[PDB]
Amino acid sequence: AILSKKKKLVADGVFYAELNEFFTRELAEQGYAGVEVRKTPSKLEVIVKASNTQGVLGEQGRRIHELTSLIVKRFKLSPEGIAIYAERVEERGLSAAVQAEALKAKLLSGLPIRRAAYGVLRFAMGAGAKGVEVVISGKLRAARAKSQKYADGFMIHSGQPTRDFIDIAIRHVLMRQGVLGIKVKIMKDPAANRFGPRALPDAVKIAEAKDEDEVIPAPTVKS
Amino acid sequence: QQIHKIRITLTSTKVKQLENVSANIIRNAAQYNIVKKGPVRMPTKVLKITTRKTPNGEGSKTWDAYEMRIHKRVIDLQAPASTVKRITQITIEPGVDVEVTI
Amino acid sequence: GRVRTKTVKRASKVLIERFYPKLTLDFETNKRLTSEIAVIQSKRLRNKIAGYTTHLMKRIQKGPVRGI
Amino acid sequence: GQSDKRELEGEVEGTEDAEAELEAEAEENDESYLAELELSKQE
Amino acid sequence: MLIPKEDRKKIHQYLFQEGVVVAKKDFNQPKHDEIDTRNLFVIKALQSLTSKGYVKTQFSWQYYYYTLTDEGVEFLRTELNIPEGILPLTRLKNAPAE
RNA sequence: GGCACCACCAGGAGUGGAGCCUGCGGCUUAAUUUGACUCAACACGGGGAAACUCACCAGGUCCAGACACAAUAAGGAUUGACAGAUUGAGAGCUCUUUCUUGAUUUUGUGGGUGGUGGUGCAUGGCCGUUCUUAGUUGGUGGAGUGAUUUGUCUGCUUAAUUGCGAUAACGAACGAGACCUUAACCUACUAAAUAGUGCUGCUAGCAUUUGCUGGUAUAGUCACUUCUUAGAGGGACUAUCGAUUUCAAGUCGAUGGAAGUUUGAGGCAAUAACAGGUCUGUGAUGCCCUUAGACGUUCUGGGCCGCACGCGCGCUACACUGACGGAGCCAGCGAGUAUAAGCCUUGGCCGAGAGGUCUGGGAAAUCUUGUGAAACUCCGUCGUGCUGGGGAUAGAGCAUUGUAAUUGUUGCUCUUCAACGAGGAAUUCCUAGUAAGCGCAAGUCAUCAGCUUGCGUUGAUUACGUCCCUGCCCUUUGUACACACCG
Ligand SMILES: [Mg+2]
Ligand SMILES: [Mg+2]
Ligand SMILES: [Mg+2]
Ligand SMILES: [Mg+2]
Ligand SMILES: [Mg+2]
Ligand SMILES: [Mg+2]
Ligand SMILES: [Mg+2]
Ligand SMILES: [Mg+2]
Ligand SMILES: [Mg+2]
Ligand SMILES: [Mg+2]
Ligand SMILES: [Mg+2]
Ligand SMILES: [Mg+2]
Ligand SMILES: [Mg+2]
Ligand SMILES: [Mg+2]
Ligand SMILES: [Mg+2]
Ligand SMILES: [Mg+2]
Ligand SMILES: [Mg+2]
Ligand SMILES: [Mg+2]
Ligand SMILES: [Mg+2]
Ligand SMILES: [Mg+2]
Ligand SMILES: [Mg+2]
Ligand SMILES: [Mg+2]
Ligand SMILES: [Mg+2]
Ligand SMILES: [Mg+2]
Ligand SMILES: [Mg+2]
Ligand SMILES: [Mg+2]
Ligand SMILES: [Mg+2]
Ligand SMILES: [Mg+2]
Ligand SMILES: [Mg+2]
Ligand SMILES: [Mg+2]
Ligand SMILES: [Mg+2]
Ligand SMILES: [Mg+2]
Ligand SMILES: [Mg+2]
Ligand SMILES: [Mg+2]
Ligand SMILES: [Mg+2]
Repeated sequence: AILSKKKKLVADGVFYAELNEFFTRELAEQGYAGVEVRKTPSKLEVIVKASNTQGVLGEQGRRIHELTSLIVKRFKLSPEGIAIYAERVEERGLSAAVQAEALKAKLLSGLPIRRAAYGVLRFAMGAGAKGVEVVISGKLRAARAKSQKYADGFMIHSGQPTRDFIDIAIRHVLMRQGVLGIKVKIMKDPAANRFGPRALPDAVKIAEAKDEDEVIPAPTVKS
Repeated sequence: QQIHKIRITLTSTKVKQLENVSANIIRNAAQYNIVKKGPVRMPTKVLKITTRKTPNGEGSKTWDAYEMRIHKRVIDLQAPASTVKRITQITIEPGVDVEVTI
Repeated sequence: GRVRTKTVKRASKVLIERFYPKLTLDFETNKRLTSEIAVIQSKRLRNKIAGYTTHLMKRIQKGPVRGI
Repeated sequence: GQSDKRELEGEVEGTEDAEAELEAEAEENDESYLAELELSKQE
Repeated sequence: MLIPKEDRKKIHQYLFQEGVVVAKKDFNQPKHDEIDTRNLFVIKALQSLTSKGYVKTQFSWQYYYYTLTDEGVEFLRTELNIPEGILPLTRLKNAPAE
């Protein structure tokens, strides 16, 4: 009903947080990356970014139709008040969420870790990432647990720029002997950034010398 | 029910889109000869929550300090009600919500 | 202390080797010049780079400097 | 991958996995009666 | 679980025609606000259906997300003795958008 | 060799000595659930537990045991039940009692499922710690057969592997720094009836000089943005000038300045690691245990508070730089609701108080709210006295919250008025709006803040130095260690 300004913006955020996890659990197998809630008059546009937009929009769009119905019945929304669109992620290699979900689907198929880990190192860089580092922790046949880091290229660690040019995704992998924890850190190239800064804070680009012309003593060029 | 003194209240978490919508409405209220009052910068509200870092209760007593800035702006327009509402759809933005009160 | 770092020390001496004739011994004039010569991401690094370039310019007139 | 082998293989077999997927994925993108009525027809 | 045949019925004509059902996880709730029966009945009635491969169940933030399988439409086709006109509503081929 | 108020020097406030609050051990217990034990366990698990929470104890219910079978089963597989007994109970729990419902369902098999049950020494994630110390790495070149090494260093300097410089190295990367948030400046822009002001209408009091204090003002359909708010910018870069220095990095003084300690303060924070802590945050988890007389869940009552004792974080105080009694009277950070399940609550009226009642405002720069807070200041009483310091312990009474206050939730009134007369050995924190007082708000929260997280009022003494103690880092060195001295 009547809800305060402080309590309304938080509710929109809380709604987003709960809605986002719902897609992660339901659309985990389709490389779910993220969701964008575009509020508009007379409609609630929701844009989901996934590696595979066929599993959501399958068999005459039955799943996406049967999936928007699960949201009208839980948030007491009018059947016409919400519309869900499925959009393909443009650069699948630059999304750590897609890369972490892809790694889990390989580890659960029994593929070796080394072959699986290098499959995301090269896929991230091939998409144009400035750097990438993958950490996989857990237990594998051995009673003792271990973690292994797989770095590549250039990575920044401290300060604000990690919030601007780095996206991260952690998932738990359910194995027959325990839980495997994977961390996929991908740093995008700042030159391709279209909303924030387009370079690192300490990058200084000096222009070139425009000099080395020939000076003539003192004429006047009229027009 | 014609020309009225009409208030549009703008609230959002991020200021860039808030000022774009605010300036775009002001821009459209300039070429259209509509007298306007605003935008009025309301004192921003800092919603702060301070939790413990430890999920357990072991270690040094370290705390997080999260923040959620809420910026509120109100703009007063002197125009008929049909004109002001269509201005809102011209300057519709996902982040900023709009409420209109007479 | 006020020890300048390497991101400001090396970037300032590249300016002298490249734009010495247009530089000067005044910080205010140097500060405006480096905003059109270099792409500096932050204003604070602008007034630092120019503040050390001015010191080097003030030092070049007294004799030869190392690194330029 | 605790050996000099299977880790060589991790790299190579791993990289051919991506090279096959960048080209495949870059190709994937370049070429881009009701029911309630039956509950009311009891007249 | 002991559900009256009549109350179980309303649970079946809600899981068909809007073939998805959402139920908050509280067992003592008097009314699930969309099936005029006990909320616990809805959870346990559909726990059997997902137990016999007729609905997928998803759980997130203390909420149940029930969706009807294509195999489950056939089950309600015969057991409910309903006309063979299928396609509840989420299967009505409303088609997506591009 | 070097750095450091989690080290010291000069000092300040102390703690340890008293009473009490609270946590830990112990003792006790029907149970007094449990984790953590140097820093980095002990006002910590946001853990301020009447019920719930709850995991403990003494008892009582339910299946919320899906599903394939097999058995039983309409001549009824089973579920609910008045009355009496039973029970703590108006639990059909069970027992006499015959009624009701109708294949949902009862028994066995498998299979489940649920566990604040065990294992944090099987794990994920998170967090703490080494350590926010300043450290780490590769390309080419040099040395070595190699693992490796140099680069990554004598010296000076810095908060800093940060810089100068020396240089078989040269040129770089992460970390540092940059970055981000916040506080301090802008009479220079942009506006503001949810901010303020001068004028102006209308209007009050005091001396009449035209002055001085106000109220009113959402139509005065005024003027302005200095104070208030916040967006776009500007502004500090050690700027200029003196000293020292390898005349280098720098450092110390002045002048200007809002700001010259990284301008003050924080957020983030590298390469690896710990059997560090949590499965008592998770519908995060592998395995083990249990799964109908449950270790699931629920109901009732008790316990987590229990008291010969040892220890830690603190609060009141030991008086006169003070207690009371009147009077003066100034902040900032914040929070706030609807057919609820009841929010912040002014203003009026009762009441010594605590508190009660009637209206109204506020989903909020609008109202609570200028939160008229406390220390503080003035004037009085007291007069070195276990005194009017101090307010435990206890008796009697009055209200609030809550189903429920007994083992007093808390508040108020009268009475009792205890140790304590500045604290041994030891030991903690701290360098400027800082320490110390002093309160206020938010979190927990129906009630309860001696607790934390912040905020502001008043506001210092003493260094601006060192390796003497202590801890850590680096270099050299020894090694029979490499699961790395817990060897
Ligand atoms: Mg950096
Ligand atoms: Mg930093
Ligand atoms: Mg001392
Ligand atoms: Mg004291
Ligand atoms: Mg506490
Ligand atoms: Mg209890
Ligand atoms: Mg109990
Ligand atoms: Mg107990
Ligand atoms: Mg239990
Ligand atoms: Mg551990
Ligand atoms: Mg661990
Ligand atoms: Mg080399
Ligand atoms: Mg070499
Ligand atoms: Mg370095
Ligand atoms: Mg760096
Ligand atoms: Mg007004
Ligand atoms: Mg007046
Ligand atoms: Mg700082
Ligand atoms: Mg241990
Ligand atoms: Mg558990
Ligand atoms: Mg659990
Ligand atoms: Mg919890
Ligand atoms: Mg039991
Ligand atoms: Mg306790
Ligand atoms: Mg007791
Ligand atoms: Mg403490
Ligand atoms: Mg007094
Ligand atoms: Mg106010
Ligand atoms: Mg006395
Ligand atoms: Mg007393
Ligand atoms: Mg001392
Ligand atoms: Mg000490
Ligand atoms: Mg209590
Ligand atoms: Mg409180
Ligand atoms: Mg050795």
